[PDB]
Amino acid sequence: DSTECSNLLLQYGSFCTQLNRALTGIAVEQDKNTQEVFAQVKQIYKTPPIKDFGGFNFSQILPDPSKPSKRSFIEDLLFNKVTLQKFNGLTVLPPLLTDEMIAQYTSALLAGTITSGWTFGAGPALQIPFPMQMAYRFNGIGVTQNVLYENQKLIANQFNSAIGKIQDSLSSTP
Amino acid sequence: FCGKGYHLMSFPQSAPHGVVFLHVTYVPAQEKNFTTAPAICHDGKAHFPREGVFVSNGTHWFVTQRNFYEPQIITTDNTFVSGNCDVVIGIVNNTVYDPLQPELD
Amino acid sequence: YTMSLGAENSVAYSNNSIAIPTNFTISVTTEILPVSMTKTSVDCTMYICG
Repeated sequence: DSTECSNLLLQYGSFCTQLNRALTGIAVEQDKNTQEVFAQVKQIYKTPPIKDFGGFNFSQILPDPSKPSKRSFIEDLLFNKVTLQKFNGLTVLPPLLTDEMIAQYTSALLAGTITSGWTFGAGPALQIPFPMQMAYRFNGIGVTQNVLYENQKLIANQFNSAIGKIQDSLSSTP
Repeated sequence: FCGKGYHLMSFPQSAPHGVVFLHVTYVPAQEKNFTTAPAICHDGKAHFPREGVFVSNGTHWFVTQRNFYEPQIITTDNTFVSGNCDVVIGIVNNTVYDPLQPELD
Repeated sequence: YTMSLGAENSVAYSNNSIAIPTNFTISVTTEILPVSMTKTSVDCTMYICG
């Protein structure tokens, strides 16, 4: 707010418009970055209220309808670990996608891969029982279906325990 | 990577200072609900499909490929047998046709 | 207004239900990628002094 300074600044031409154009250019692509990572679903897919997935327990990755933004348990654990203005010219512009909408994106991406599998990324979302989804994903790595079906209860317990340890390794390890 | 759906093939087209790819993809459509089972019980043995899923039109059980509805009768050639019929949960009782018995008689 | 993230959809999931396509559509979609920009050069001495 110094007029004798701002008049002198015009003598340098168009540095000020270049700098603002560059910062606006890298502020728009910060929203493009989030859009191309999360906005990959045509529709908001939902999880069945009754959660019978053959023994698999996605309680710590699925949303909780009591928590802020209905964040999942691991998502809430993640938002409490990172938490560690305007004076003269500096102005932080808010992100276009609020954390609630990014959480809805990750809930839809996660509820479509549980119910429909990998089909909702290639067309119409086709439902399939989760145990049978695991069987065909076992086929993908070279193991036959019967290895999943005859060890289903062991496999579900291992998966649930592994999710539980992700929760612990995040809740404690700084 | 190359377009939405299952990639079939792509065609390049030159552009002033870039390239335009024409991604030809396969998009499934016109789906139908069905009933499935992990495996078929026959003679105290469990039968799993070699390549496909077990589906039923409400009355009869079929073996179809997983991306296109082409039901076929459950024979011992498009299934394989592994284990007894009490460990897989979701087994359904049904007949597995054999292409050797009819000729023998 | 507040953005709608998309149309709500619930997949009819159950422990013994599948959906299998009966037809298909062959779709062709474009994707444009820049590969090069204009080969320019400036004479530092001529630009500055002239």
